[PDB]
Parts: sequence; structure tokens; C-alpha cells
Amino acid sequence: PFTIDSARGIFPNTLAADVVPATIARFSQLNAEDQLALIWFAYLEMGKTLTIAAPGAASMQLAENALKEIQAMGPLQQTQAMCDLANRADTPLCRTYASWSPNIKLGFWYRLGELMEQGFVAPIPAGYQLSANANAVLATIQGLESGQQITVLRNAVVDMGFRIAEPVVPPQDTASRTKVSIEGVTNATVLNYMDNLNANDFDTLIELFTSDGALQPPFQRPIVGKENVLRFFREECQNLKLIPERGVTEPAEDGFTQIKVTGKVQTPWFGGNVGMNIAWRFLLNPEGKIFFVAIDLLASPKEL
Ligand SMILES: CC1=C(/C=C/C(C)=C/C=C/C(C)=C/C=C/C=C(C)/C=C/C=C(C)/C=C/C2=C(C)C(=O)CCC2(C)C)C(C)(C)C[C@H](O)C1
Repeated sequence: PFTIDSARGIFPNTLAADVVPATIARFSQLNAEDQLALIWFAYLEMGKTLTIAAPGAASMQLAENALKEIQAMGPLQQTQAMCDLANRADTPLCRTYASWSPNIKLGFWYRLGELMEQGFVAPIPAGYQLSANANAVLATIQGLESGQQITVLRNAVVDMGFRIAEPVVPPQDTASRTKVSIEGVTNATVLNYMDNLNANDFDTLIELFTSDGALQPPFQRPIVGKENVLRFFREECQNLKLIPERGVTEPAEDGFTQIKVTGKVQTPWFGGNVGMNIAWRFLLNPEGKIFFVAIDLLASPKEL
């Protein structure tokens, strides 16, 4: 009776920060140069209090040829290439960009941001004024908590263009692994999920899932089956820090158990400087395997 798509409804009182997809949808309506200017503005102002971590060396190497090609272009053509990405135009650059994992896309724009600051890539025109709709989108972004701001910016970047990923880091040494503690939750599957993800131990992590089980990242559709979920762990889930705090455990239909945990997560892009408020919603089968886990970005503290 449980389907993945029906399991999406467990713990319906959980208020997700759906202002994030709402804002992305508004952003996606904008003129391309407005999109690019808006992120430049948001990025400049955010950088006054938050520092982005440098892209990894492997990621920089993978994006290097594309970056070099843009830098060699004349200023008008550099701007056109960036507009192509924002417009999701079909071009060789846009197809290369689309083959990249999120971290490589993010590191590509990190470097273009440095080069625009230095004047070596064509900057946003001086004195540029955003459109009416764009100004309102930027205002909305600047009113969000930092965890929601960086999620808007990430999703905007990942949406550009029209599989290349970083190498997979070896799992953390067993002796140096730390274990989480969750108020009210001693469920071994949940604790093993948190601890193995915190150790980048994706091969152990995936064995917690049913063959047909699914993982639903914030504001995304469920990723279904062990092959696809493992691919997602390896491409996108390295070096996270999960800090679960508290939870609740309840029976579900057919001998299943449903568990909701709240806490914080840190991305390696910002470390301890941005703590995202997160809920995990687990649906476990009678053997304790993960049939479904959703990860939600919460609308505020006071969803924790
Ligand atoms: C795009 C662009 C520019 C550059 C923009 C840049 C450099 C933006 C960079 C933004 C970054 C680095 C954002 C990073 C965001 C990271 C986030 C939101 C990570 C969140 C991860 C989470 C919530 C992980 C949760 C997970 C948990 C807890 C699990 O249990 C399972 C795995 C999963 C991943 C779901 C500039 C150059 C500034 C201007 C130009 O005109 C346009």
C-alpha cells in the first residue's frame, strides 16, 4: 500500500520553507541580464558577512577549460556567454555546464565572480538598475534567513545551462568518527544514517535502504532506488555536517515506523557560518530499512 509518492505526505504539519522554490520561480521569469545582475548584487552584499569556501582543486581542474575559453573572449562575448547560461540556451558551453555536478557549476561561478571583481571578465554594467520584478526578487532574497538565501542562490546556479563530478573522498577513518545523539531517538537505522553520512561512508549508508527506497532532497522529487540514491550521495553529499537534535517515533501502516528528526546541517561551502534548519522524515519498513526519507529545509526556527 505504501508508494514512494504517497510516503511524501508523512508528518504533514512540517512547514517547509517553500518561499525558496517560490523565489526561484520568480527569479526564473527575469530577463537574463537581470538574473545575472541580481545574483551579482546579492553576492556582493552577502559577502560582507559570509565568506564562501574556495572550490576544491579537482573541481577547479574540471572547469578550467571552460573558464579559459570565456576569459579569452572579448567583453561583449563574455557577457553573451553568461547570458547563454542564464537563458539555458543550447550552446557547447551550456551543454558542458549541464554535464557538471552542482559543486563544479558553483565553483565555475565562484571563479567568474573573482574575475569580474578584478575586471578580467566583463562585469555587470556600471550603474545597472534592476527591473521592477527583479528588484522585488532581490528584496525577497535579502529578507530571508541565510540558510534560505544560499539555497536560492545554489538552485539558481544549478538551473543554468542546457556526468562530470568531483572524485569521491575516502570514508572517514573509523577510529576518528563521532556519533550523533538525538533526543528521543535511539533507532539504529536513523543513527547509522546520520553517522555514515557524516563519515562520507556512502557504501555503508546505501545498505540502509530498501531496493526500491527513495531519498527526497529539499524541494526536489524523490530519487528512487539504490543505484540513483548512491549516485546522488557520491556526486552531491560529500563533506556535510549533520547535527540532528531531537525527534519523534510513531507507528505507520503495515508494521512500518515513521520518525521525524529536526536539527541543523552545514554545507562545506560555508561551514559553521550557515546552519540550515532541517527536518528528516523517515519511513522504515518492519526490518528497519529505509523505504523513504525526505530532507526538508524548514520555514524558520520554530519549525525545529
Ligand atoms: C551565478 C553568478 C555569480 C556567482 C554565484 C555563486 C558563486 C554562488 C554560490 C553559491 C553557493 C556556494 C551556494 C551553496 C549552497 C549550498 C547548500 C544550500 C547546501 C545544502 C545542502 C543540504 C541542505 C544537504 C542536505 C542533505 C541531508 C541533510 C541529508 O540527510 C541527505 C543529503 C542531503 C544533500 C539532502 C556571480 C559571479 C556572483 C554573478 C554572476 O552574474 C552570476
